[PDB]
Amino acid sequence: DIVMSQSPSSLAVSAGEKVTMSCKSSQSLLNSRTRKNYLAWYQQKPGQSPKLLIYWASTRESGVPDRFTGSGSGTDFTLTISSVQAEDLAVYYCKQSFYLRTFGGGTKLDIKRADAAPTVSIFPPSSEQLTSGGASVVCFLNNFYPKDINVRWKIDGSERQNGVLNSWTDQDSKDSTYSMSSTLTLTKDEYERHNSYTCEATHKTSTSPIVKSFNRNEC
Amino acid sequence: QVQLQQSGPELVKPGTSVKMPCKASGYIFTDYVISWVKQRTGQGLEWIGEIFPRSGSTYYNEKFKGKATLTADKSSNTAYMQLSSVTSEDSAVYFCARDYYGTSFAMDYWGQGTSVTVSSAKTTPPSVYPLAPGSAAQNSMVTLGCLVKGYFPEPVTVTWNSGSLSSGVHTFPAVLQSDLYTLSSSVTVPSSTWPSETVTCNVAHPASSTKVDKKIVPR
Repeated sequence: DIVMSQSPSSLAVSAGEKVTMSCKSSQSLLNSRTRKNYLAWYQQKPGQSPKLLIYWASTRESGVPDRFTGSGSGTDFTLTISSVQAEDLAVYYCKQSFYLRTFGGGTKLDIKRADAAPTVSIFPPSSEQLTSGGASVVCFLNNFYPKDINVRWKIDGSERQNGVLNSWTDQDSKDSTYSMSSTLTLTKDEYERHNSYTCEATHKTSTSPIVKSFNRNEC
Repeated sequence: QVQLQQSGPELVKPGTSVKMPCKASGYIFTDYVISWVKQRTGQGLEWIGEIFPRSGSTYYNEKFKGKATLTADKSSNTAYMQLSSVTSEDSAVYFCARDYYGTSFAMDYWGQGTSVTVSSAKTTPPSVYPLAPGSAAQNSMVTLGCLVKGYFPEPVTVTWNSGSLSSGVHTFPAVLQSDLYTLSSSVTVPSSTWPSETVTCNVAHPASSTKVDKKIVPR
C-alpha cells in the first residue's frame, strides 16, 4: 500500500504571489512502458466536491487555469501555482493511481491580504420566534481580516456568556475575508425583562471595540 | 454533460445499513470505472474502492473490505455503495467519481457527495426565522438574515430569492447543541432593493423533506 505525503500541511500567501507545494510517494509511480507517472492533483474548495487539476504528473486537465502546473517524476512531485488568485482558496490533494488509489493528507492554501474591520449588524428576535417562547439575538460580523476576532454580549450593560453560539465562515474566494455569526439565545420571559442588548467585536484593526446595539421598547 | 447524480442526505441508525446510488449520465457508463471516496468532517479524502460496471469486478481499500459493498446496474447506469453495520465512524460525506481507468487513471468527474450521519437521534425539521434589521444608524447597503434553528440532521441548504441573490450572501456552518443543529445566513443588498423589493430566504431540509420560504418584511 503506497503511502502518500504532502508538505506543508498549511500555507498562506498573497494574491499575485507564487506558491509551490510538495507531494511524496512511498514508491515510484512511473510506468516504464508508457513513460507516465500515475499521480494526480485535485482542488477541493470549501463547500464543493473535488476537482481534477493535473494528471500524468504534468498534464493539465480541461477547465483548469494555466497558472496551475504539475511537475516531478518517480516519488517526488510538486504543484506550482505561478500567480495565486483569491479564487484559489482550497485544499489541494495529490493522489496516486499507480496501484489502487491513495490521497495525500492535503495542503490547505490560505490567502493573506490587507486587514479589514468587520461590518457588524445586530438583529432582534423574530416576532415568530417570540411567539414560540424563544428569543435569539443575532449578530453578523461580516467581511473582516484576519480571522481572530472576539465577540461579547452585554445585557443592560452587564456581560452575558451562557446561551451564546458562534460560527465562522471559511475564507471568501472573492475578497479573501472571513465572517462570523454570534447568536445569544434566551427565553422570551428572560428577554422581556431586560431592555438594552449589545454586541461588541474586538478585532486587530482597532483597539476600540465595534459596538452595535438596540433597545427592545423602541422602533 | 458528464454528470454523476447522488441521492440527498441520509440519517441511519447505528448497527443498520445504507445503500446509496450514483446515477451516471452523459457518457457510455460501461467505458468508465466508478470510484467511491470518503470525507469525514474537516478531514482529508479517503478512497473507499472502485467498481468496473462492464464486468462488475470490484477493488477496495482494505480498511473498507467487508464494510463497504459496491455494485452496478448496467441497465439504469447507476452505481451503488452499501455500508453495513454502521457506526459513528461512518458519518461523513461520500462521493462517487468517474475514473478514467486505462488512460488518465484519474477521477475527472465527481458527484456532489452524499451526507451520511449515523445517529439514533430523530429527524427534526428546522424552524426558520426572519432577521429584519432593528433601530440603528449603520445606510447604503442593508443586511438581512435567516436563523435556521433546531433541526437534525445536517444538511440544510439556504438560498436567497431561490439563488438569484448569490453575491453578498454568507451562510454560516451549523453548530450542534444537544442533538440539535442551528445555522444562520445573511444577505447583503443595496438599500434601493429592500424593502421596495422582496428578499426571501429558502430553506431546504432534505432529511425531513422540508422546503420553507421566509419572506423578509421590515419592522
